[PDB]
Amino acid sequence: MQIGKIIKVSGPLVMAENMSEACIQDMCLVGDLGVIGEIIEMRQDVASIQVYEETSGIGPGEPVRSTGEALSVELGPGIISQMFDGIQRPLDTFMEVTQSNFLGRGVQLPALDHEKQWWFEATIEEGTEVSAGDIIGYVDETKIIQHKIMVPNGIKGTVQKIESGSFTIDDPICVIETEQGLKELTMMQKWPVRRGRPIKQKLNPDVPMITGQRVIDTFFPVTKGGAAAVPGPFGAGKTVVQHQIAKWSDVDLVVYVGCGERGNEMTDVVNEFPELIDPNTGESLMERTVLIANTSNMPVAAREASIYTGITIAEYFRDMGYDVAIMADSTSRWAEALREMSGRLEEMPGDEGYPAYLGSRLAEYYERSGRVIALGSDQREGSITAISAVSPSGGDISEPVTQNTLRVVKVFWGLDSSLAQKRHFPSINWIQSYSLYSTEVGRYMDQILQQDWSDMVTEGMRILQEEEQLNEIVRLVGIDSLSDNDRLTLEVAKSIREDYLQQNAFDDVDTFTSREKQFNMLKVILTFGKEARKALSLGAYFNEIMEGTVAVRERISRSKYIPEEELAKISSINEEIKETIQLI
Amino acid sequence: MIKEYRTIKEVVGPLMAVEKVSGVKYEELIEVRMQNGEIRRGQVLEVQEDKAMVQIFEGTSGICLKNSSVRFLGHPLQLGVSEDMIGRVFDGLGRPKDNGPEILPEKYLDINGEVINPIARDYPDEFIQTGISAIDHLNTLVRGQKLPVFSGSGLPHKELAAQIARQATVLDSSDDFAVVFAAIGITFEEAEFFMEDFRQTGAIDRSVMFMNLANDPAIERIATPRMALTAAEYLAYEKGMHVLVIMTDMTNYAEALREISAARREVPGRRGYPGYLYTNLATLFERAGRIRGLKGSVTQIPILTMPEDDKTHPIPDLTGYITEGQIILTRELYKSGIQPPIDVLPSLSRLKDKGTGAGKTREDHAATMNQLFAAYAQGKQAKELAVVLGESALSDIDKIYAKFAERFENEYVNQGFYTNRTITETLDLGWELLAMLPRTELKRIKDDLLDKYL
Amino acid sequence: MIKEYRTIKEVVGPLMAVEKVSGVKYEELIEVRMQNGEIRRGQVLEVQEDKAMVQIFEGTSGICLKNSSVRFLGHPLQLGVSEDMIGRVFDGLGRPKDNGPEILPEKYLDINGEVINPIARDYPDEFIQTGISAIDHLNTLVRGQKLPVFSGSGLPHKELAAQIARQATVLDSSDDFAVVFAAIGITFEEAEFFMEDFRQTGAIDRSVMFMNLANDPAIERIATPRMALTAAEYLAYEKGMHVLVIMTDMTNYAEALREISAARREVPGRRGYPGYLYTNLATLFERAGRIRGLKGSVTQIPILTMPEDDKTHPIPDLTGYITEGQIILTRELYKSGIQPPIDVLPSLSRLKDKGTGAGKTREDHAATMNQLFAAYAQGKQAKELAVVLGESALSDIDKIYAKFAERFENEYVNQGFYTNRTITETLDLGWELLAMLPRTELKRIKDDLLDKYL
Ligand SMILES: Nc1ncnc2c1ncn2[C@@H]1O[C@H](COP(=O)(O)OP(=O)(O)O)[C@@H](O)[C@H]1O
Ligand SMILES: [Mg+2]
Repeated sequence: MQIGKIIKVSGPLVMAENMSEACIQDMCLVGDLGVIGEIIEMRQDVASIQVYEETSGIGPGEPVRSTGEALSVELGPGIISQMFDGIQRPLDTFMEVTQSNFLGRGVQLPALDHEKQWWFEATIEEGTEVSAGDIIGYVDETKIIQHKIMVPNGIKGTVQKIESGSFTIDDPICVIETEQGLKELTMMQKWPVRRGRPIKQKLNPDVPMITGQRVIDTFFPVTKGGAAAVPGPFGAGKTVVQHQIAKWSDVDLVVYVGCGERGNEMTDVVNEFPELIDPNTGESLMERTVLIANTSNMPVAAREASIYTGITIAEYFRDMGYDVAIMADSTSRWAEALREMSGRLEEMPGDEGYPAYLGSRLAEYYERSGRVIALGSDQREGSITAISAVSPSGGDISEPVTQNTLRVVKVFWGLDSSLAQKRHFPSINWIQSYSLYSTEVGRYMDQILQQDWSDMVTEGMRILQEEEQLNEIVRLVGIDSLSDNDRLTLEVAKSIREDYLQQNAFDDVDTFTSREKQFNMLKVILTFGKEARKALSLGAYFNEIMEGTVAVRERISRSKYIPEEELAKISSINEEIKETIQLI
Repeated sequence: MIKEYRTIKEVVGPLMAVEKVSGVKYEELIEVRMQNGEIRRGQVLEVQEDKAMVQIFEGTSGICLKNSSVRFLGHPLQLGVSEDMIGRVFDGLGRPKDNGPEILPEKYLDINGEVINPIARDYPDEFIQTGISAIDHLNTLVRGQKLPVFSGSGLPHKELAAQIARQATVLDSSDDFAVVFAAIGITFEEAEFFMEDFRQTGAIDRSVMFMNLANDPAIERIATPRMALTAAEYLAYEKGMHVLVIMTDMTNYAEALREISAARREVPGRRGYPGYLYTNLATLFERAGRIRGLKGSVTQIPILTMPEDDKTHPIPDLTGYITEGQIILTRELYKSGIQPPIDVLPSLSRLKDKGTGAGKTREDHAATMNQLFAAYAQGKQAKELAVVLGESALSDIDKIYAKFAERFENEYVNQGFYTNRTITETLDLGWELLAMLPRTELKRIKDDLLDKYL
Repeated sequence: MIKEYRTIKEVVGPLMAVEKVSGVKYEELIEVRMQNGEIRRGQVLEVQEDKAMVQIFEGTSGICLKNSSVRFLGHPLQLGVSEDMIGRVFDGLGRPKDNGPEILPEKYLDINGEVINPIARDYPDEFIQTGISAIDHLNTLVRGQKLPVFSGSGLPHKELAAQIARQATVLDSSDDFAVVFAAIGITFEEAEFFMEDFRQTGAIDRSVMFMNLANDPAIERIATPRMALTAAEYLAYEKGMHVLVIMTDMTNYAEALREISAARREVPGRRGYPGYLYTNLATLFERAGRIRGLKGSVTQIPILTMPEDDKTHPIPDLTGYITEGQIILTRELYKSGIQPPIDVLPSLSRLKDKGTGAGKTREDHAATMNQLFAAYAQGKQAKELAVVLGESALSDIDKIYAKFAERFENEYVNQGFYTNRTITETLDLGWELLAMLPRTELKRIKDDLLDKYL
């Protein structure tokens, strides 16, 4: 076989000659160590290679062997509850094999365990004609998640032989009689990460995800198969928001991608998730989660690979008929990696140094997410919800990565430093943030709750918007110059922010809020407003109302800590509000 | 005839270099046969001696250099035009997307088209009633005009464009606009909005779609508009149809144009965009109007999202230098629940004068427009004064204009995305707003009109 | 086999070119022997074929291309480690500068170190009683945490640095911190201040110091943090010590990085700083933490001066994006004679969750942490408008907040540069620092600790 030879080493960019048979996007082993690299450019016999490992100590003369295949992932039983590299390498197995607490290089490791035995339960009869996407059986990878064995893309024929039993992911378990001849199947399939897995068609994401976060699910909701961006300054709460979503969302599987961030943050996830148990089912968080970690001091090029590895794995379970949520923290480091290779390739900027194709790369990523119809005769439904964090410099969201993201996504959670400085968490700016799903979510919520919830969200938002306008007047003239109605509006606005919007993620109860609890909580806050509005019209002053409602408003301020199994203690406030104010 | 070359020299991103060729012409369409049998097309960017530089629409991903050939078809990129295009949906390169039959083309037309002789041009005179007061009255659209919408990310430019194509009509006999839609790097949901709207109104049966989405190649976005405009001019000047062209997003077109110029390592202009950005967009937007002795027309309504909501950005700025006015949406009005959120102060129509007046619309059209505009500008200045300073600082005449601008936005501009106002209803509504102002301050309306109307 | 090439092809500014080489690797360390006996260190930036582009630390001034020798060492920039580094003072490249017995290093280690496997990492949760209540309560430090101090020129961050070094230690443990100090690109008199302080307190007898001066080569200023961290990870992960690393000034490090970047003709990013500033700084701050099954730890406290007191500047901004919190020093507080001038509002700690309630104080003062945050916020908003304008909105609900600030910055936050207080004392003073606010004002979940002490 043809063996190339390095002629140029410059950072993560390596060029090698004697590779005329090499192809674009193909993978190749670079140098003596055999580090992992991908060909991105090629001029005659010499190919430009993007290395996803450290290239220090490597020079010209060393061999380069092309694998003949693109950057791919191993998809099969044993992929869930695993923490992978940027290029899908088991960090736990890496620690065991290399016998080191540090990350070396040039060490090849399969993504899955090809020795472990799995029980394959056949669910299709012989003599049945199948194509791409069709289920031939499943594996109980976890007690909840069934790993459905699907026919790979490009396979088309009749099922000749199939039988249930204990196999590995290498052993043939099914025989397909095709036109080209006979093809035997396994429980594992490989797929290129830069190519999105085929679907029948895309669908409209109209079903709201229950994130458990009140500010999100109420005012700026994201749907199953939707995309949300979280731009903000450092320490605003970007990583915390994605953590809360990855642990509370009503989603089948969670793919968390640690892209160029802190190592302790991935350590915190892989340690606590196995300890967080779902009382209804009993499974831990880690049994529905796949981890991909490439920290900031890990190879920069592998930041890009960590993104494509994560989204492809998400697509794989999406095709099974599962709802999947993928977190990207942070996507700014991805763009930085593109900028790094851009300068190495002697390319042309670009905004702020980024490559000119940055917008295309981003747009192609989010378009791979969404609610779709997976391939197969049954036309099963799958979806990928993309939650991405963006890290602007100085919080300035007019930089390329944020702008190019906001043009393809419909949800925008803009974090604010002044809110974080007031310990107002989450730090979402209710004035500037938005969700273009709010209208469709509104009629969904009205339909499933059988309440005028959409009107409630609009009214609560109007008060917040009217607050800002009133806050302009209090800056020029004293607060004591306002009417009782405006003084009331400010107090209701205070209740919206402090009792509903403010939500500590480190509190046992306040960390999550069910849809039913969100309704009762918002209704109570809005009930006080309407009843106090009636009192003013019936002669009562503003001060007299406030002084005689200290106790009931105190129940309101603590209604966020009310246990989920006793939500009736929240709705009883509505009665107390009417009774106490009527006494005034 | 022509032959295929196995002399590919290098593959660098969207660019390919071929050596040892002959008879290769500038902007010639090529085909790339890969080793797996897959076919990709492209056009020549530069040719010299035995070499040729081409751009590849679908990209160069997965291409093996040694076992791939390149065909030179001996002609530029063309479109098979037919009247059977109507009711069909095509992709970015003009190929069927609706799983229908292959169109039997009447002819093949170079998608760059040709420039209309200024003498042969017929000046756009015919007032188009879009039903939107902020347009029909203040920024009047005329048949054959290029009137774009300047929007931003998150703003309802889709709803606005859909409303126009659904309500646009001349006051004469013809009530038939043929809609040529060109999707450029837009998302699936944005694409589905137009699809569902065209399907429910039945406009899908009399429209032509050229769809290039966000998952589609970016370089295809350069050919997509020319594909649509060639179809537009064909149905208009050879079939006599009144064509309405909707294009979005125009910003995505410039980004693709910037990718090629960056890959070719050209000398950038302002903010990295090519020096020929103005001229390149001009070859698109100038493709509109009427022709003497010919019925039918081409009316363009391009859509672009202003980066960082900045009008001074090269993409909206150079567009304004090309197009005949612009309809601008702002976030301040969208947050105020104004539908459509049109800010008329930076808005413009360069063909409104000779499209309105007596005989077309009504005699008071020009006067009411200038008076409403000036008063609105004065009121907005008064509201800003009420923001930085107190309400007490405002004079009695300041509060009146400030309240005028407030009701002007709430009742006049804000009409709804599904409400169709007639031109008479608009002009009558204009007088009811001017009634809020003192008669002495109406210094843009002569006594003749001032006595006749309220 | 010792390698040395005696023919230099090309010298363009600070860059060099050596031909006819083989076996030369990327980032390889080299030495150039001048004709006057001088030896200069260099670094291989890039290698093509039989050529190697290298950069010399001390510059290429006075270098001949025929009468010089370039020795390729066959290894990157290293550090000589040993048991006898404690009590010694080193260079920016690890060379002795205290004129004591030169040490024979056990081995040489790559100053780039290696990336800790995130699975092998041990999350920091052991509380460090720095003594400073502004830190200990509200922005709590933990062993293994990277917590920097953001200051400005003229502010006492050097006094705060020495203070923390003096009095910081772990509770209920015999563990004593081994301090690795790294001076980066500072003047002689600045460096002499630390040398003097470490000797008087006797801190030198338990420390390793890497002194890099301002007129030292820019590459050496860049190498200094990696030299110190390699020594830190050595003493921790091989000797089992709990190492406290202190670096200053990081602003100088960034400026040196910017100079080197321009010399290599790299296109500047935001505000003229390199595109890899985030990545580069991340290869330093991520070196902190703990490891499973290994005794010892690495704690970092970076120090930097914010240019023009601007926090949005690339240097403190990208630092804030990497590190686990930040300690802010403002002139407004320092003008009030406050030492340390710590502003708790822009300050933060990301690892204060497991540090609190475990080492201290079972929610005794872990709980009030979010109150003093939220109460001082309104206490500042009140004090802002009540000072410039008249009577506050309330003397019980709005001016009561003003009472809880002035003294709780002159006392609660004051402390002292050579003054040390225990955490118990801090939680003691803290309950007394609420002076004076009634039980109506403390809106916390508990009524228990409101009764135990005043
Ligand atoms: N929802 C929340 N509840 C409580 N504290 C929060 C919340 N979000 C952020 N914080 C606090 O703010 C800090 C910033 O967290 P992080 O998400 O890491 O910031 P970013 O990701 O924006 O850099 C954390 O240390 C945490 O203590
Ligand atoms: Mg973070």
